[PDB]
Amino acid sequence: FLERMNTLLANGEVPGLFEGDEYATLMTQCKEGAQKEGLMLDSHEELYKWFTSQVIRNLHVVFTMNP
Amino acid sequence: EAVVRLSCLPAFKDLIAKVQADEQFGIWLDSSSPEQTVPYLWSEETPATPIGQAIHRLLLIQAFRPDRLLAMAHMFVSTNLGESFMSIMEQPLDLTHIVGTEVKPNTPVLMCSVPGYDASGHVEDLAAEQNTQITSIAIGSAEGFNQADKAINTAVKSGRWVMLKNVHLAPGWLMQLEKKLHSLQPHACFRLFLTMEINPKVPVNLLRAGRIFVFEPPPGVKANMLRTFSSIPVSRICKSPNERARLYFLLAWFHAIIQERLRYAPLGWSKKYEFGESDLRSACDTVDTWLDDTAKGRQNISPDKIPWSALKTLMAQSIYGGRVDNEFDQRLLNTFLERLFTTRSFDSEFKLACKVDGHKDIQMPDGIRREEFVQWVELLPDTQTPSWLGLPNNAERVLLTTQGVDMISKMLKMQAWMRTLHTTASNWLHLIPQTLSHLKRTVENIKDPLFRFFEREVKMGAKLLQDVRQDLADVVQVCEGKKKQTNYLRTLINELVKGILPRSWSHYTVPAGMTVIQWVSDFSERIKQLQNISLAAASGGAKELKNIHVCLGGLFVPEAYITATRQYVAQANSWSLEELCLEVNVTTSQGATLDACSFGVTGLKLQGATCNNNKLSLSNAISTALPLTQLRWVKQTNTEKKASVVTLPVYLNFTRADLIFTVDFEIATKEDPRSFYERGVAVLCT
Amino acid sequence: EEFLKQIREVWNTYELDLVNYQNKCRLIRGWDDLFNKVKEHINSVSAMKLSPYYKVFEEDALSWEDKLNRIMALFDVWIDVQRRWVYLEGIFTGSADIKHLLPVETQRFQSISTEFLALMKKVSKSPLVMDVLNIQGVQRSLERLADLLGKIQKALGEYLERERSSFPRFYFVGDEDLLEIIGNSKNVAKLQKHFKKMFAGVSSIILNEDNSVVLGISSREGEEVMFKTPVSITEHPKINEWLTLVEKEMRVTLAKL
Amino acid sequence: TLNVLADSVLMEQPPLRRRKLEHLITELVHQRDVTRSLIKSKIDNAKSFEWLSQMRFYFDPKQTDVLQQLSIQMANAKFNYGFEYLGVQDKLVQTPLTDRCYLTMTQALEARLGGSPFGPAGTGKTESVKALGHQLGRFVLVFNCDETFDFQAMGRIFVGLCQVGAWGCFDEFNRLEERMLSAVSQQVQCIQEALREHSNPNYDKTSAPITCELLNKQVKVSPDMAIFITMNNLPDNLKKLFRSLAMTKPDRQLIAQVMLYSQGFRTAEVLANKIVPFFKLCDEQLSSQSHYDFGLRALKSVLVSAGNVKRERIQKIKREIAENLPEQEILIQSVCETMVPKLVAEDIPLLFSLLSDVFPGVQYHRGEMTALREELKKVCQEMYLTYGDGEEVGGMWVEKVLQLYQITQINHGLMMVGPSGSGKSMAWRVLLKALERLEGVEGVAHIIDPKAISKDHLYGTLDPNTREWTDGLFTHVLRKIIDSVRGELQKRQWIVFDGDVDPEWVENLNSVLDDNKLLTLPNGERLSLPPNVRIMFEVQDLKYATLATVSRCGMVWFSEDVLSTDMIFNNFLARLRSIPLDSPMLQIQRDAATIMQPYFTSNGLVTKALEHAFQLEHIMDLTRLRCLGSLFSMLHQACRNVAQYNANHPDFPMQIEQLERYIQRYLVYAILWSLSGDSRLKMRAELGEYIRRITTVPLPTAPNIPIIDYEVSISGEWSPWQAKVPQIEVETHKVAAPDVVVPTLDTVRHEALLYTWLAEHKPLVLCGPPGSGKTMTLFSALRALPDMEVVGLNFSSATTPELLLKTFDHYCEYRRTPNGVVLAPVQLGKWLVLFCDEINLPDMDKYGTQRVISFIRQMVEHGGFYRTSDQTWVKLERIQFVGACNPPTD
Ligand SMILES: Nc1ncnc2c1ncn2[C@@H]1O[C@H](COP(=O)(O)OP(=O)(O)NP(=O)(O)O)[C@@H](O)[C@H]1O
Ligand SMILES: Nc1ncnc2c1ncn2[C@@H]1O[C@H](COP(=O)(O)OP(=O)(O)OP(=O)(O)O)[C@@H](O)[C@H]1O
Ligand SMILES: Nc1ncnc2c1ncn2[C@@H]1O[C@H](COP(=O)(O)OP(=O)(O)O)[C@@H](O)[C@H]1O
Repeated sequence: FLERMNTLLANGEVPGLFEGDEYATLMTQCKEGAQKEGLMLDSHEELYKWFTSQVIRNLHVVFTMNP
Repeated sequence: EAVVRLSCLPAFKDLIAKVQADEQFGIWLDSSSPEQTVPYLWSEETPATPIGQAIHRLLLIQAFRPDRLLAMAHMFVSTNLGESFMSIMEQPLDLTHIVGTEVKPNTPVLMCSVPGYDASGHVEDLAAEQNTQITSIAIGSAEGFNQADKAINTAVKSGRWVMLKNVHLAPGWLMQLEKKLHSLQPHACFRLFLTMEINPKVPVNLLRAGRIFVFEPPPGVKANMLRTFSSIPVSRICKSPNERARLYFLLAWFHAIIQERLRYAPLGWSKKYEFGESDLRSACDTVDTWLDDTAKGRQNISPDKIPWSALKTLMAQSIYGGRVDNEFDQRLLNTFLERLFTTRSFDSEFKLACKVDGHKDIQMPDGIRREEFVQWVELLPDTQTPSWLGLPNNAERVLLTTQGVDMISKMLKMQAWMRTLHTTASNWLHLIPQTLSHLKRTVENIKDPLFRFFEREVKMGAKLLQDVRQDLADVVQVCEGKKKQTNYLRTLINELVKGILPRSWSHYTVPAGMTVIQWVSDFSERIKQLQNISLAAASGGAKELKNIHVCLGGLFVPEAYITATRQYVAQANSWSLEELCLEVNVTTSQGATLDACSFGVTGLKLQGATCNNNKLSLSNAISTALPLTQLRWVKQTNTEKKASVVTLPVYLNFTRADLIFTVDFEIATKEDPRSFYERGVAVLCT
Repeated sequence: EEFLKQIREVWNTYELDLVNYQNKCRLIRGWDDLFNKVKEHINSVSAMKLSPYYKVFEEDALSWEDKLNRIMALFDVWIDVQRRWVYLEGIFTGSADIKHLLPVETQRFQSISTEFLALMKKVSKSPLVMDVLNIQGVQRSLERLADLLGKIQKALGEYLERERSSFPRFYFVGDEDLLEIIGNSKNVAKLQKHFKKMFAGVSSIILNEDNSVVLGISSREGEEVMFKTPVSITEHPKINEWLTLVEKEMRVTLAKL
Repeated sequence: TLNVLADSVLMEQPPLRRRKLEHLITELVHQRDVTRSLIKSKIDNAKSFEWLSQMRFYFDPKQTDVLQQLSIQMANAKFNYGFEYLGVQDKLVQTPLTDRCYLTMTQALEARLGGSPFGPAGTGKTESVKALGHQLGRFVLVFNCDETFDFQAMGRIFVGLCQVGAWGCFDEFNRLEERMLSAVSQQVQCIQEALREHSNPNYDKTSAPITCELLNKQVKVSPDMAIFITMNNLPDNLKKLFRSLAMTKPDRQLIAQVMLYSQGFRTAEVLANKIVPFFKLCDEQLSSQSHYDFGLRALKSVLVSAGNVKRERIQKIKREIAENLPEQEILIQSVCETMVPKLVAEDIPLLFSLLSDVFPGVQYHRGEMTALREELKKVCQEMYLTYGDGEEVGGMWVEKVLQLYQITQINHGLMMVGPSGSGKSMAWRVLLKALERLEGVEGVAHIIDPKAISKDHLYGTLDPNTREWTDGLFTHVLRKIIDSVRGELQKRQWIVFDGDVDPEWVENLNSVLDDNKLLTLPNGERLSLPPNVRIMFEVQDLKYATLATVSRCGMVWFSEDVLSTDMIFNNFLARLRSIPLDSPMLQIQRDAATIMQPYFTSNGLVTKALEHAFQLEHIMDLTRLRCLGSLFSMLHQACRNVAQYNANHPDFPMQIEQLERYIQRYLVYAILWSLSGDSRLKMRAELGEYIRRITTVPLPTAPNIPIIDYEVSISGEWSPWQAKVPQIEVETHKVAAPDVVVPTLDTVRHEALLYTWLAEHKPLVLCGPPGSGKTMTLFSALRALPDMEVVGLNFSSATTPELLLKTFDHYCEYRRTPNGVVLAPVQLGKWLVLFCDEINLPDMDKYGTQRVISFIRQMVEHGGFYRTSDQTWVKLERIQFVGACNPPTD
């Protein structure tokens, strides 16, 4: 459950989550979001980079412990 | 030491002058029952209550003559909670009232017996007197479970009782029975009895939900022999040549001996062997078969024609001897069998036991039929000393002493810890020496076996000392909470507060049930000895190692010391190890000079005998310390040892569980080696 | 509502995977995935049956639960029929002597296999799960398949117990080993790998040139004991009778030696 | 008769007749001992128990029934010989303990009880039971409890024991699991109750068959069967049904004497009296290791080997009566040949001291083997290795190679064990090529990592429904070898199992390592290992291997003492002088090696610096080969830098004086950055002071700045790193950006180190505390290079080599056109560098190893790996690994 938080914290993405049809669907919704923001299909790796940047500027995960 | 410890109390500060001034204290020490008349020794400013007098006398008995402590213990209760408190316990258990009232039909009655005993007789006889039937059932077989189920259902529906024998073989089904019994039982007269053996596999819930009854076999040779004769059917004894009956008596007597010697586990049998009813039945079958084979007809057969060799060999190597592992217990069993089973046993002058109570002897009955032997059994006097079994009379005293400390342990086992843990750890750190270094591993004189052996000893001793000191420092740091506490340290602190030595600390052999305080004291002694060894090696080298009076008890692996000594003697003069045999000479001087082959050993303690001029003699007093033992390795001359020597074992601690080696001691001409064998004379390293 | 659509499209586009088995049929692979999907769908149907908005989709949820229950009840029998069918196919087709020893059971298995192969061709022609479920009398046929296979398996077990009783030393070898022993009776080469399990020191049998008479026995290290009166397999064709004769003659020749 | 047998056994006999002779000698010795003393002690009656106790045989051939012809009587117990053929079995030496065991066992059997020979393991309880069963000619089955137990076979086995009338002995009953033990005890109780009721005094004439309840059915119980339960207590069910017997101390002094007499030795008594205490001393004085075995079985093996050696010496003398041999010399030589290879280097002087103590004045001379010791020299010279004889540099390693050859000849299933950094792989590689050059038989070695693949991939899997068997790596290799479609027979095939050993992946390997040489696959197929195939276990510690696998394999122990530092230095210098880092480059390498030769001596600067760096504190455990290899790589980079400078200056190239200064300064710089290059600043400073104290090469004259902060320039002078630190001005919008790398002292020093260690493609791990910029520095250095493509893998706590495999599938491709399958990046000319942060974080399994770490080790050391798709060895090119991880103490 942990060390997946650490990677998205140090970089902003977890590369192991997206593969195959999941990666293709993520690519599709990424290009749709690019159209919404005014961008285009461009490159698939570039769309993944756009997804990563949007995650690092938008996502804020909050996680709680007891001392 | 006991007086020194007791004088720490303010009421006993003048104990030393009190004991010196009194002159009847010496005769009081040797009295049969010191607890009856304890001299007024404690110093008190005001007269004390009788309970206080009992407490002070109990303390004195713990100091002087601890063996009577249990007896004194009884007196204390009688002086506090009233006389005849345990008197009902001595009276035979009248459990008919217990099964009538005070026991609900819901609560089962469990009858737990010591292994080798049966409890169904009492309940069966009470059923006979209370004219209520019981469906007695054995739970050995698979059909036994369903049979018990239908029987208990029928009896709870009608109002009868049920029996379930040897239920310790079905623990899970016992739990199921407890769950089933937890339901309401409509009838009130229904009673469920669980005859059973004391075994830890059984459920705790059943024990909690039922009334437990502990049954023991009564101690005494007479009681054991009567039980054996009652167990054997009469027809077996009164059949074939009449001598059979006598033989059975002999067997019975023998059995009783090797059972009653079991209660004295360290002195008399080394370990706690089973020697149960199965061995007795096998011996009975062997005697029956061999008597039938030798004497075809019913006519009486001459005592010399009895196959004595067959019985002796079969009951020394197949029955009663299969479970015997070490050589010396086998030798003792052979001595017993040869003493009893011989053609002399059929004479009127045969002595089953000699030296009993100093001069009295157990004369063998002059009988031919079973009834006379049974009558002789019933006429045995109650004053049965351990001298009947061949043990010295003081063994009983020793046994009582053991029970005494066990009792204390139980009181300790059944009785804010940071402060006391700190003070104990600090005291131990002040007690345990700081550090010894590996001043070893010299290229020159590596060939000396003692050098290598002491290198290994010093290495592993310093290693384990560093480990113990590190753990103790960790405990010190945590008791103030100056650092965190880990799982290993949690286990260590729990084991320390419970008073059991840590498992991570015991890297060498240890007596069972040893307290941490005694363990660390022996640690300090061993570290002092190893530091002396290192100092001698540094000062003189490898030569000085030979001329050291090393104690075997302190050394962690004494057999390795003996091996290294053998190698050292073999290397000098260029001998091979097979040709070196060990010779022990007891020297009075603690620092007597050693020749090229003698090595000094101190701390050896002889039990049951005293040595003078390398000659042994039997004595009542135990733990006769040997002044100095010279171990010599001489070239074997290939001769047969004379009949005036004994091969005494050398155990390491008082619990005779591990054997180090054997010593050939010459005995005085008056005694015989058989008496040495039966009395359990031995040498202890500690 | 959307989850119902997801379930509908999942089970309307689901296809049964088929893998070839010895160029005989195309058998179903992916039992674990299908079972997990069915169990998850059933649990979710029961879960949203508990929902407050369930009254709107009550009839659709009930119909879909009925469909899922039918699918589960079919496939839990289909997997058992599969495992049994491959087991009996392996044992009745890997040997040639199995026909003689159990002829009526072999005929029953031939019938059950013909029916199963017809069903397998039918499902192969339409691998969709809804099409498979809609085929006429699939559950009844599966029940008959399973019960006949269970009965023939019990008969096979009884026959193996009878063979064990006839020759006690067969109790040491396993069920598979004993099956290979009886099935490969004609070729003694496959028998010699089991002789080290039944007998004590015997590791092979020295036979005639045509493997007709058992000339003697041979231990593991090559020591040979020659029977004084050789036992003929051609006269006692049954494996148990001539094996018992071998053991008895071995004891007799040992005594004579 | 004994004299005739002893004369005959000395000659040459076929092995079967040899075994018959030894059995006859043992039985005749026992008979002589019985008659000489136990019967000649004034005994004159045939009914005296001194004679009835001995195992008597009575033959009545007139009886028609075969089972009734021979009667075996002992004490009052009578049995009929079962006449079950036993082949040729090992006969036990009848020690007095064995006689007592026989007496008690037949006494128990007569009373229809069972036998419980309890005692410590290794006293021969199961062997004694088997010998008793074979004496009466009964089939005996031994149910080993070493987790090879089950209900389904055990129930029917009990039914068979009841039916046919065989014997059943349990090797160690106490080791069974509690429920297993209880159920087996229930079945044993049923069987033994049936046996007990079979001899009812009122029902002695058994009219109705004696029956018992097993497998939920009635089973007839034959009167001749029995159950023996060997222990190490008995269950409460069986306490009243079994007779116990203590077998604690077997009489080794008599076993050794009897076997040495059977082997032909004429002084067996003295040799036994020497060799039993000697093995006791070997067990006690010597250090404790898992693989040592000084029990009775080892003594028996040593004695039979000594007999073989004496017979071979007799044959050699004859081809060139003969009873003047030094039998003690033969015994000690056999002991050495059997025990020295599996001894640690520390214990060898201890073993020889014990041998001198017990065998005084008897010396051991090893075999010369000058025929192969010359091919070893040639192969070592051709591999740029170091070879030496005896006390010379190389004696220990060559002796280890000779011992490996000896154990290879003796048996298959070798096990080379030694701490990481010893000459293990090189030893067997050199042995293989030397054998191929000597005998003319081509040697082929298959290197397999058992942990790189799962057990299913290693051995094959069966389809759960399709019932189709697909073979794994080892199974496919064995099948390919046995099929000989190419001619792998007549070629020495060595399946070396590089890696560690755990009781999981070797479960099917016990059946082939032992004398069976048979691999049993789950599908039913059986494979026989051909005689020209040896399976080697190249392991490191042998701490998580069961005794069953260890005892089945001959062993050679490779201590770190074997591979001395001079060996490593000589090999490095030879490779520098011979192998180019790519002729002018070779000339530069030779000049550099000539310059640094004085420092790479026995007591040179490098050795002293190493002995110092060992005492320091390092974040990871120091290994001699790790620092030595990093140093060698950095010197290779120094030579490359010299070549590059010469290329940049076509006129006036590097001169001898300037090259000498540059090489001496670079050597100190490389010692500083290789030894203690993974430590704190204080440790680096301490090592700098120490090397300053010893060395004579010029050092930076500044007494304030530690030398570690300095560097060596191409001109041959010490220059500060601070002068090479540039001043950068990042854009305002890019302050504290994820990718901005402001240069600093660390950023440039580690940059130079990274370039140096990536020139040789050596994988490296940037271990440092969290937040130190390890990944940032690594990415900057990697992406600064134009021909390097970087892929970042975050190793999670559940990371498996499947993540790696997916990585090469996504980024690389398989190409068949070379000699073997090649895994190469899709981009041409681009060296794919696999980034692995948190490389140590993946979890160790139950047996103290990491799966992905072992995969990386295999793919780095060998250059490739086996793919499970078709079980073939793909070779990696244009692929590097770079790692990063937090300190292990975290
Ligand atoms: N030379 C440098 N140039 C630029 N930024 C640097 C430099 N050294 C350190 N930093 C910064 O220091 C921080 C180091 O964090 P980071 O780059 O994530 O290293 P890290 O190895 O991933 N830490 P961790 O993975 O948890 O062990 C980042 O904010 C870097 O930008
Ligand atoms: N004479 C020599 N014999 C053996 N190795 C030598 C010799 N001279 C130098 N060496 C070096 O010693 C090393 C031997 O390593 P080897 O392959 O034997 O290790 P390994 O035990 O298989 O590895 P690991 O440490 O992973 O277990 C090599 O670096 C080799 O170059
Ligand atoms: N009396 C004996 N004479 C000769 N060899 C013996 C004797 N007892 C044991 N051995 C040897 O000891 C070895 C191991 O004994 P084993 O039966 O495995 O011990 P355990 O009973 O603990 O399993 C056997 O190979 C056997 O040859």
